[PDB]
Amino acid sequence: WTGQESLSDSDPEMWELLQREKDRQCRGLELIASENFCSRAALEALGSCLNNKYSEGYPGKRYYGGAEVVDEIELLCQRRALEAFDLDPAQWGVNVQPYSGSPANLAVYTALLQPHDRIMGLDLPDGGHLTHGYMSDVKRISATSIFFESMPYKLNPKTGLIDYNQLALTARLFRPRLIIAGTSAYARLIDYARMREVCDEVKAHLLADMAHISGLVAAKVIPSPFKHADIVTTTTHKTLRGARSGLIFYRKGVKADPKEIPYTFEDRINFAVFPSLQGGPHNHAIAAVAVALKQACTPMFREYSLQVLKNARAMADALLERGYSLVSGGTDNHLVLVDLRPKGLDGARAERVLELVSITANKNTCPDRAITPGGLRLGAPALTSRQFREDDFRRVVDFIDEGVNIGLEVKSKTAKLQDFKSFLLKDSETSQRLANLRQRVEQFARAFPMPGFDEH
Amino acid sequence: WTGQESLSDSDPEMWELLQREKDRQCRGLELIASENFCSRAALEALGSCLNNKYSEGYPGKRYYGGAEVVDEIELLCQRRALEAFDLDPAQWGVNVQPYSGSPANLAVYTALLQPHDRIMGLDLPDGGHLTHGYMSDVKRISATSIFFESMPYKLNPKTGLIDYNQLALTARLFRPRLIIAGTSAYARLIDYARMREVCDEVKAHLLADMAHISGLVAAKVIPSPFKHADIVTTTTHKTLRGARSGLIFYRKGVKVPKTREIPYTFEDRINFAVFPSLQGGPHNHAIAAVAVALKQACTPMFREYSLQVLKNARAMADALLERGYSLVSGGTDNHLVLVDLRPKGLDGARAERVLELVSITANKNTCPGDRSAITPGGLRLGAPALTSRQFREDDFRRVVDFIDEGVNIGLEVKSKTAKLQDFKSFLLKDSETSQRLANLRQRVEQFARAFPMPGFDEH
Ligand SMILES: Nc1nc2ccn(CCCCc3ccc(C(=O)N[C@@H](CCC(=O)O)C(=O)O)c(F)c3)c2c(=O)[nH]1
Ligand SMILES: Nc1nc2ccn(CCCCc3ccc(C(=O)N[C@@H](CCC(=O)O)C(=O)O)c(F)c3)c2c(=O)[nH]1
Ligand SMILES: Cc1ncc(COP(=O)(O)O)c(CNCC(=O)O)c1O
Ligand SMILES: Cc1ncc(COP(=O)(O)O)c(CNCC(=O)O)c1O
Repeated sequence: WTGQESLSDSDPEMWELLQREKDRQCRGLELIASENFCSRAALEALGSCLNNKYSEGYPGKRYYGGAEVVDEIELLCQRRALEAFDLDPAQWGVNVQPYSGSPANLAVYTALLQPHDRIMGLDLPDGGHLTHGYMSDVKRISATSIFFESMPYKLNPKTGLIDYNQLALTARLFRPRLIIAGTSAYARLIDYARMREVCDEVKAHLLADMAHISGLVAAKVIPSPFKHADIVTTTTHKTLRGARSGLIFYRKGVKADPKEIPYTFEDRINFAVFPSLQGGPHNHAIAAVAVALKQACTPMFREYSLQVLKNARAMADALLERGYSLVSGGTDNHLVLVDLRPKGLDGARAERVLELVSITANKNTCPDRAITPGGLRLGAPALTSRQFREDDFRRVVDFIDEGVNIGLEVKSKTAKLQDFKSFLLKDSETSQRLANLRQRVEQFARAFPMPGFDEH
Repeated sequence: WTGQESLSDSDPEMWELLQREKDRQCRGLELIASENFCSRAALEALGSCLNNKYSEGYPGKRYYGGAEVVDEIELLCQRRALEAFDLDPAQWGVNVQPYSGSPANLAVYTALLQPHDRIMGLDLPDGGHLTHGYMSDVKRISATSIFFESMPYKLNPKTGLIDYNQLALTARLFRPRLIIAGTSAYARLIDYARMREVCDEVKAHLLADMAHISGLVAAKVIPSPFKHADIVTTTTHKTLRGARSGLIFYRKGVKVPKTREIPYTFEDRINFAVFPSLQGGPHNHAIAAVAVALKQACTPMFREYSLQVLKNARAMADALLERGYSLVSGGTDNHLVLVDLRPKGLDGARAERVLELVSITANKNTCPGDRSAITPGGLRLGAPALTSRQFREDDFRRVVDFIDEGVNIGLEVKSKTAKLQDFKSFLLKDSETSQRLANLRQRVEQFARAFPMPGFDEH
């Protein structure tokens, strides 16, 4: 044994699964708003020998030896992170050790708040993420709602946009210590200036979770939350097109003067990441993130982010011009909140019909009330990374419309949901129409190239 | 831009750093008991297209489309995890989504306990991990001591062993809901039966954190904690020789007395704590790499590796004893050795720095009878990393020879230096000391480069 044998030679069962998943991504229309195809450069660093190094601590303040190289890799990733978002190192610092977005947010709350302190985030059916403090009326869901006290703010159901007024009213009553200005299913731009006004009045922290729009902010394509927020959290995949990781941007320097009150975020943020919450940093992921952060400063990323908008706007217009209404009307970022209620089909079996035909999306709750949500959430960054353009996404919408029409035609002879999915696999007529649409769907997708490796 | 360009061509600055770290691992004597060299087969999965797949949920209960393949990968990883540790799927389940060991242990507490519920783990300077509830006299360190209330149990300093008697006493008074049987720096086997009796008495969950010893357990070269614990966590990048990830093993089936088969209620609570409570999207590339190394653990090659890991740690221990060094608990029964350097006049902080400068990576370790904090009197030395490089018993005796020279050099510097900052500065400025280190470093690196290295060739 050497440990240098190939995966195909040593573990062929796993290697086959790699090729199947690689073929599924190549043959399919990936429309999940949070997915993206990582570049081979970053994947080579993700599966590197950096996995072998225990480097707990921070550059200069580490606990082991032999960390001289990972210190430079972490510092480079920190430096590349600040300039992908045009930040002054004297005003902003970044932590690159969060394992993902969920751990990154939990580190922010642990750093700045005591247990049971109050947070306010956008509710989950209203577009906010789990880690913004989601608890239903029956059960505490996210640990952000267990270890901290959470009251959600909602959208205006007539407007489809964030009810900034109701937020401000409930904010002085609830008195949160931190408000999260970040979304997972929201097509408009967040008024960070209005968020900072609410935060300055109730004397809370303004955390911006830019996970979904991190690439659009890096490319100076949409307005940046760094102008108003004290702490910014992000995933490194999604629009940043990197490995699965997380980052925590914090403000450093002087804050305010009663007679130079400094910012006290850095030491708390860093201590919450390690040793409070996480153990050993994943240096292979940190390097893959630095690779993608370098690609974010390049002019091709500005052209890439600009293309994701145009194709998200094209997908929005194409869906409107086929009858589909969209929550908030259209989009301003990378995703489209489609409303399938004015069509007679939910978001549940509509996803199952599209999934059966190599089109990946997810059900999304629209401004209704169970297992059959309102519409779906369609994303552009994934396919745009295969040089999809406006005309390409118009075929995507038409391919989706055919799936919806089959979905409306299976609710024909089915009752609930199990009746639906069983018919799509049982009756020979429905399966062939789905299979026929699959060959045409997979044929259109395979033609575009795929970032990353070739067979895995 | 195609996203298919090599790292060397796309990012030469990062590619140089990847190669410098690769060279540092090839040329160094890596003795960090928690480090290992991951096989290239697992690294291929770790850096694959599985990084792109958002599949939040669990196989069969996924909230995403197109998760057909990653569900098979997770299912295979689960079956390989139970097979590697000889577990009946009717009485054991495993969650393969913890990002690391710390998120694995936090998920267990969140699943089974309420905020501020009580846990007991081995204190950190005694060999327990941070995530076992570590809290100093000044500050709550680990978040497991913030969201939950922790009281540590300690070693008997005269034996270096866990004071199971004092644990049983303090647990009757503290009344923990969960006790952690697992260590970061402990050279002996843990009495899981005694831990089970203490837990059964005070009605506490027995969590076994076998992170350091997992590879030894899977190879059945040391007693398995699964015969006694309710919950078992581990990292997958130590003696298991896989990518950095975590696992949570939990019991299933019947946990009666009057009348009434009481069931185990771990599966749903554990899975819910990982997702959606704590974590988000599972890292399928990590899950796949873990599955690859898990298949490697079932092979006769891995049992020979694990047996060699035991032989080499004992060889390192015997070689250290023969040279005048004292060991916590007088030896070892697993993969590491806790060297006490106080009876030689050099603290672990000074020895760690000198060894690091001659490409011998270890970490200082607190000895059971000390409180210098800034200058721990000991060192933790591990065998799994170099054993993967096909080191043998006499190869580790040669390692101890290089260690002995570094200690002697560090001893000479201490006599000519005052504080510790003067020590670290003397090792780089003093021409004679800088030269003596350079010769030892070169002899160490030449010896280490001759051995094979798992993984890729250049990165
Ligand atoms: N806008 C937004 N969009 C998306 C898309 C994916 N995600 C992230 C993945 C979300 C998956 C998820 C997990 C749990 C629940 C939940 O609420 N309850 C529990 C049990 C409740 C009970 O006991 O009744 C359950 O049913 O699983 C849930 F609604 C969703 C999000 C997100 O976070 N936000
Ligand atoms: N046996 C064991 N061994 C190892 C080896 C690595 N690890 C995991 C990494 C351990 C990292 C660590 C440990 C302690 C403190 C701490 O006590 N800090 C206090 C006092 C600081 C001071 O001396 O001034 C403070 O911050 O105030 C800390 F901050 C960070 C462990 C482990 O867990 N156990
Ligand atoms: C028992 C135990 N639990 C958890 C962890 C940490 O898991 P992650 O680092 O993957 O989060 C360690 C490693 N502790 C560091 C060391 O021994 O060097 C450990 O020994
Ligand atoms: C805004 C936001 N913040 C944090 C996270 C957490 O990231 P991880 O799952 O990598 O921990 C997500 C994931 N959102 C999943 C989705 O939108 O489909 C997110 O959308």
